Amino acid sequence: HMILTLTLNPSVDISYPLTALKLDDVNRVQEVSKTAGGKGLNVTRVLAQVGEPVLASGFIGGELGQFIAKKLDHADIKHAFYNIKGETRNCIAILHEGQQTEILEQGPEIDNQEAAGFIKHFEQLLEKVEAVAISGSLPKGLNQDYYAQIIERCQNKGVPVILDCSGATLQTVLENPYKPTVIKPNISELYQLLNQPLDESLESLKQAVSQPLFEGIEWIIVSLGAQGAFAKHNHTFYRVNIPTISVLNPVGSGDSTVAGITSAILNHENDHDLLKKANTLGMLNAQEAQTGYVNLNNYDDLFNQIEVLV
Amino acid sequence: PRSHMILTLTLNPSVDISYPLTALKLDDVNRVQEVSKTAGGKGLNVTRVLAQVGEPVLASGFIGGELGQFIAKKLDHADIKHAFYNIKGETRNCIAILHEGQQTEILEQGPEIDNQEAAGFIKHFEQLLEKVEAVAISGSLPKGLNQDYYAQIIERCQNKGVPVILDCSGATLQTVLENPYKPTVIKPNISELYQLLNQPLDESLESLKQAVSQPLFEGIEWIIVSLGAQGAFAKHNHTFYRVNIPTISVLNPVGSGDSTVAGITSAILNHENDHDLLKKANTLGMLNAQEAQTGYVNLNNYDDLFNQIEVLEV
Ligand SMILES: Nc1ncnc2c1ncn2[C@@H]1O[C@H](COP(=O)(O)OP(=O)(O)O)[C@@H](O)[C@H]1O
Repeated sequence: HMILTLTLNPSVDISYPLTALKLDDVNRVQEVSKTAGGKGLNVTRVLAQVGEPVLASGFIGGELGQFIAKKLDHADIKHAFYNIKGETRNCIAILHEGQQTEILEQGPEIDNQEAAGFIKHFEQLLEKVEAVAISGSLPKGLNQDYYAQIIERCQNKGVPVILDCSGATLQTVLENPYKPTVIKPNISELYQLLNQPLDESLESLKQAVSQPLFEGIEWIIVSLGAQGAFAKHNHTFYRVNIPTISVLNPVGSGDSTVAGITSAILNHENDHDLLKKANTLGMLNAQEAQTGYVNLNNYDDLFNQIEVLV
Repeated sequence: PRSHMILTLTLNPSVDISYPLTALKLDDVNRVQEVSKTAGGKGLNVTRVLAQVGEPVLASGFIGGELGQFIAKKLDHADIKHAFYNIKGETRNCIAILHEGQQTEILEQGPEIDNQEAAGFIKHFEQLLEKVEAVAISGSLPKGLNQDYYAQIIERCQNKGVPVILDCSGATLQTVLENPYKPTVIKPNISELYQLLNQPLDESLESLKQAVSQPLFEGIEWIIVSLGAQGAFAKHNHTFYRVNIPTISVLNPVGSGDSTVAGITSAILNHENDHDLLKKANTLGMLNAQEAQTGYVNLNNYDDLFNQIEVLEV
């Protein structure tokens, strides 16, 4: 009874809230938040906050790999990373006057031995857990079919997969025969996959998620950010209506949403409860300055204002 | 060998991350492939230049955490000897975004040094003093240190007859200047020189002479004032020098202060005469400004620049 989170390209994420960003000048900051991040470790930390059994895996290397291990050790978060010869990356987010300016490093190249070695390691971890949450970019050096390989292994074992990626990486999965249990493209990402103009009408959205691309995927949950979410569970369509709140920092909120989904999947919660938990954790995060952080003293209050109807 | 060696001090080093972007897209995601992460801090630039010119050098200061380990690893790879005092706090990052001709920097305040660490480094420093003949001190004090910390360090050097080359600015500099234990060399540039005095920038020889001889700068053997492209103006004891310099093509002048410090410290260590010291200092500053890298020097061009510089007693 446990969740496996997979972060093949984890990151030491650094957040810089500035009063104003001065280009071509010096910007001074005091205390700064440096977290075990990349999408998958944001998921991990939120699942740990809620209290569910979670084990983090993926690739780490170098001094920044030790920094991530350390941050997890301090919160009592279990991990079984595969150690690589390369170096774990940084990513930066500059928060300034309403703007959110991010710089994402490519990350380390994984070699043939590490890539094959990790698959074997993953097979052992799969034995254990009852759900896998896969987040983010495939790191450089892995073959394009790497996630399809992982999901095939999950399917062979009957372990549901929540898949949080986008663009080419998700496209590759959707075209392969081994399907994740849940996918989560926002409206912008959804129509990008279709090579089609973005349209927020209801009939255009049902048409969008029923398109051949998403065949055999049980849950398709479409992030509409502050406007809420639109979701399909098998043949049933939902509109998730959410309240207005005061957003401090929205980064990592898609990941907080993944934490909620995966928690509901593990515990076999009903359609309404899954969708509410998901959007609730996504909201809590956007209200915290820290990314991948949730104030559970406010969970009940928000959850109660969410309406799931379409 | 078993004391002919320079000690550099970097009390607040950084792991500097450099992001060269095509453009920086604000309020959007920017992907970078070629990130460069280096062991940074003014004192480490000094150390690196000294290593290039081939002077015996040891680096010290404070380091901590995984980022402190990164710094030591970088210096090990470069074969630069170091004896940092280890702290519990974590060494900071600094960010440089290079985009569309711009250099946008984010500078972290960094760790706080506790009382035990502050006292520990001082004891450590007293031991290092036994095997060096010059100390180059660069940069501001980290958080948590008494404002008197550089004066404490300079007192220890004075007690051993070890000359100090001091490269800091503003209130950090002024605190040293107001204390009785003096550095051997300071190098405020012409704008800093008059701000320190609370005067307007008067670039006349008579004003320079007067400014440099104010009681704020009493007891300091060498005051070397950079005038940017025009060269330098200096006082040694009671003698004044003008250093005139060739016009050259500038790539990147960042780190040129650090290079001239390396030059000054090398010259002090070797007891070079006044002309040779000022020419070495300014040449290294010039060689760095010719380079895209920061704190980097092409010694193949050294002889050619050096021979052009004129030093005039004025
Ligand atoms: N500004 C906001 N106001 C209210 N809720 C938000 C806001 N931003 C995110 N959320 C919550 O988080 C969920 C995921 O948001 P999303 O924009 O996909 O995350 P990200 O910003 O990481 O892409 C949303 O469904 C919503 O419930």
